[PDB]
Amino acid sequence: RGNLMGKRVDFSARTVISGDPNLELDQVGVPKSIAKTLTYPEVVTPYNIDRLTQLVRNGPNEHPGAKYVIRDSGDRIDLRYSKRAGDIQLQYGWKVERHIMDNDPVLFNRQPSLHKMSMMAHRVKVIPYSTFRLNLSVTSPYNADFDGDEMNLHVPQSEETRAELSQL
Amino acid sequence: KKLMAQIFFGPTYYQRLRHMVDDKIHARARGPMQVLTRQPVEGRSRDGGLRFGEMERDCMIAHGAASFLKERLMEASDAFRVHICGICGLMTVIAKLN
Amino acid sequence: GQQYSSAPLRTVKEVQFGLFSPEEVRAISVAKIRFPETMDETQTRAKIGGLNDPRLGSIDRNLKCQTCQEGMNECPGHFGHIDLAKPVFHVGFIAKIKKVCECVCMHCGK
Amino acid sequence: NTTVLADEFIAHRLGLIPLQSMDIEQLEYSRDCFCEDHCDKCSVVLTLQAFGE
Amino acid sequence: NQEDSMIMNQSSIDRGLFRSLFFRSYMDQEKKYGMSITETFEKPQRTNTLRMKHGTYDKLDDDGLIAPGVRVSGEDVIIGKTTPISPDEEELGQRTAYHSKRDASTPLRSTENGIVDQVLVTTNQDGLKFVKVRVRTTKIPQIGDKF
Amino acid sequence: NEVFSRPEWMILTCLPVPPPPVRPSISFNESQRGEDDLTFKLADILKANISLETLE
Amino acid sequence: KKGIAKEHAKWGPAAAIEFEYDPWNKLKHTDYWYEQDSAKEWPQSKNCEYEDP
Amino acid sequence: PNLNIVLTCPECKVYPPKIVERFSEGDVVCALCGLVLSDKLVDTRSEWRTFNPLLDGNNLSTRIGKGETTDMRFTKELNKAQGKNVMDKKDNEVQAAFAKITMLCDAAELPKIVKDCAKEAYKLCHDEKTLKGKSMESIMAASILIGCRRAEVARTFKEIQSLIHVKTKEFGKTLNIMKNILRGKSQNLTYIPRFCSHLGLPMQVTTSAEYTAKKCKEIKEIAGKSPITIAVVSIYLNILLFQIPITAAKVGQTLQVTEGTIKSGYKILYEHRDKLVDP
Amino acid sequence: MIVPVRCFSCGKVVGDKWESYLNLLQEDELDEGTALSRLGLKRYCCRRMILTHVDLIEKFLRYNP
Amino acid sequence: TLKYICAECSSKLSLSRTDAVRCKDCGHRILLKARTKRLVQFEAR
Ligand SMILES: [Mg+2]
Ligand SMILES: [Zn+2]
Ligand SMILES: [Zn+2]
Ligand SMILES: [Zn+2]
Ligand SMILES: [Zn+2]
Ligand SMILES: [Zn+2]
Ligand SMILES: [Zn+2]
Ligand SMILES: [Zn+2]
Repeated sequence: RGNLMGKRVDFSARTVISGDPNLELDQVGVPKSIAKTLTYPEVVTPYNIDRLTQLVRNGPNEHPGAKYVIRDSGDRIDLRYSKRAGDIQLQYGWKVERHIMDNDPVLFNRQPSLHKMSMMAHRVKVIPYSTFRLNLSVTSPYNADFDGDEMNLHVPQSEETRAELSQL
Repeated sequence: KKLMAQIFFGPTYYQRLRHMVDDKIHARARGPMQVLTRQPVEGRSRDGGLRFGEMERDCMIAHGAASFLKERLMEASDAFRVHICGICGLMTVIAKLN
Repeated sequence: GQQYSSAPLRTVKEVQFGLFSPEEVRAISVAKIRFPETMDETQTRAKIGGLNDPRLGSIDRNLKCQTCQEGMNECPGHFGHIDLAKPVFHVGFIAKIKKVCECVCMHCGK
Repeated sequence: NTTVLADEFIAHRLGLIPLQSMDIEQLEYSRDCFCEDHCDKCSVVLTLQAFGE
Repeated sequence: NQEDSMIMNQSSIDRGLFRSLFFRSYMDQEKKYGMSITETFEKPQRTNTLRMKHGTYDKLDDDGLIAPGVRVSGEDVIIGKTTPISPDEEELGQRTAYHSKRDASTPLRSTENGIVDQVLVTTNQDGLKFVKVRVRTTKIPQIGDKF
Repeated sequence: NEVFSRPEWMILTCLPVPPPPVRPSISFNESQRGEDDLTFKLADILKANISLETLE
Repeated sequence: KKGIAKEHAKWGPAAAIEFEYDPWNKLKHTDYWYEQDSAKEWPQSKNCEYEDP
Repeated sequence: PNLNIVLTCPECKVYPPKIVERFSEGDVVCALCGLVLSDKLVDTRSEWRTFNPLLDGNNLSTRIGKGETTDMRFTKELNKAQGKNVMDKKDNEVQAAFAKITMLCDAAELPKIVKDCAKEAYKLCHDEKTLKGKSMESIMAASILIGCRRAEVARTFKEIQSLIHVKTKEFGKTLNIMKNILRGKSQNLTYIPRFCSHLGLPMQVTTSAEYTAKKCKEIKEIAGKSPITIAVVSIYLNILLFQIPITAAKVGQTLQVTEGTIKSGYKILYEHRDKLVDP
Repeated sequence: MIVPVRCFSCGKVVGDKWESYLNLLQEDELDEGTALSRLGLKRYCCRRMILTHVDLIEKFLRYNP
Repeated sequence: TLKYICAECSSKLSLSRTDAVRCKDCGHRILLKARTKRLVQFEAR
């Protein structure tokens, strides 16, 4: 029960959820600290070589940045202590792990979760403070109320599971 | 502009509880593992991850997403590589692959 | 993040459940484990031939686990054994064996 | 500070104290002045010394 | 305001409304196993101390403690304590080069921050020199706070 | 089934010993070392086995 | 240091600002709630002296 | 045979591992090129949460007691089986000796540090050849006195002698050869507050007898004649300097000191009264 | 505690009205509403401050430092 | 040496190392550490 059917997993965040009518139905407001803590490994492609290069040149401190690089050899270089080296140029076939920006679907859940509606994907909108902001048209399938209720947020780490998670 | 409906307005005694957001918000992305099961630890002070229990897996089966379940139960948690033998399916295969 | 292996990668299909034969236990094990002590007499390393010797697996990362080499994040483990001079019964089978004792003769074994 | 009150509490109470602000038009901001920290162009220095007799 | 939500005036918060103080006490104690090994409160040097945490040790004094009033943040060591080790006991990594001792300090919480309020040192029942620390932190009412 | 199960195999004669990857011991402060319960049970099996062999 | 009230409430020189308009309700901006009659429950404001019903 | 894993950076290879360990991320990284050296870091604090080599060694054992649902016949058969295997090891003397020493130390109201030092001393001696007997009483008394001398505590020979009848002489010989054992395995001031506690004297008389004890240790003449009499005559002078009355008979029958000895020391002490004044 | 500075709404300075307030209470023996009417407070937002204040600094000063 | 303060009588001890933990003139073993002599900057916000 505690090691096969279920388990404690990484790439998740738990905090108090609150309402925000200015947001959309499917979105969710994620705090900046959670967006900088969690990450997502993206594959370097000629379509986003300049953008990922900018994320590398920004640093892990800034939100539009990265955290770790993975060369094609299967080796991870941390951006921290990498500025002491000087320059890091990306090539085709690498995997740079960026922070959670906008338009990133992540699974949203609230225990005990007895519905299949209690776990639903959402589009990340980066907002300050520390509470998960969401629209009030989604609190009825979650059976939640804005009185100290915490929720869980899981992040997919692959493009295949992200697309399959967005289409289902 | 004046509001159309009058508002019930007056002082009221309130109290502040122990529950605060600064002692609740936490996120984990690749942290320390336990010594027994080599799984993410339990507790916010130990930099622990959230629990993907049985009901969550049952919901993932209800949605029909098997790739996200496999990734969540392998790469997102713990993934081990072992060698088994053809005649007997036990893990007695000594592997000296240097 | 583990080391690459040249063995063919396949999925796990059929799983067979069976009892462990003593001969197969002796064929899988590598050590006999005779000393009830944990570590060595010098209060360091391992007892070498005891409850937790380098012939089994190891932790603490720094140790190499003699018979797999590699590290603890790679070591599946290794099995020892205990050769008894008097046969004992298994708990989960005490009933079943008893039923067998009520299904077969106690002399000619028929 | 030997008071029974907290330090940042006293700093808060001092922060709530009003001051005179007439000729504040010709006092430049802290970010606008090119000096380091402060100078007689941005801020006014005050002090407090109290002792029970 | 929907679903038991409340809107609070910001100008009232800035003037000190529902602002509270939190006092966290970190108690540490040195012990002796078989008299041969004696834990000692001291400032660990980055040259001969093994297993030292990545936190900063500039806020510690000569006795291995932080004087009250020093602003501390997370991942900061409040009480420095070292344990004697044996050369032929582990010899892990660089233990055969540091020779001296092993770090075993008690730092502040990772997410916490504030100003050390009071620090006191006293011998307990069996005469072991223990030290208690108390750090204060004003928690301004935030959006995520409950009422 | 002959290839998998035998009534002779139901009676325990030799006992497998699992590696510490199953029962990870701890050495805390180099002077407070804790061993798992299965380790103590193996010690009991060894003391009882050697004792029985000595008495026999 | 100099600052406006947008940075902190301590830079607030003004206090309670009494804003009012249209004493005798003729612009039809508020529909008064009444249990029996609105003229017997709702009292008259001071500025009503400067106009007329 | 080797078995020593040493982490090095194949890209840097310019110096032995001068690395940093990131515990929050669970990695170890070279502090130069920033390249990680290992992922998935294990913890020592987390495995310790569920839970003595210095004394018990590497020996393991488990108790057998009665169960929730069991019979009293099986509990006796298992304990009698261990009673026949108790001769396989000669460690029954350590548990019984530590039990009786535990009873004596708990009877003397000594701290746990002196108990652990005495147990460690008895473990260092144990069963050697130079001991050659002493009927288990003298090694226990001498071990308690050794554990008292190691923990900076002060206990007179007449106190342990009042606890255990060790006949003094054989106690002195066993303590001497035991001290030789301790030297082969490589201060009267503390008595003043204890006797001041026996008499219930203020702190000024205690520190006054401290300065008087040190000064009398510096003046020479008589030197000591055992430090106990120097302590009792020092407290006697420091109490005859004030007005709290105890006389010589009460302090002689409470501290077990001869009146003629405290007067014999009070004579020359009164002769050296000049340089003993603190204020 | 020890007389809240300003007010928690309007923003008017009230800290200089405590000493007079008590002075009007212990000398003139007037009521609370009359004293608050003499201090110049015309809104209940201020009135709740002086009326509901629990001065605990007096019980804090009785401890030796 | 470092400056210490007594629990009850609040006297300046300033005892060095290897002097145990005990006040001089009185037997209160509670010894204060005293506040740092350097300035601490705060913000009124
Ligand atoms: Mg709720
Ligand atoms: Zn095989
Ligand atoms: Zn292995
Ligand atoms: Zn300036
Ligand atoms: Zn060889
Ligand atoms: Zn490197
Ligand atoms: Zn007001
Ligand atoms: Zn004092």
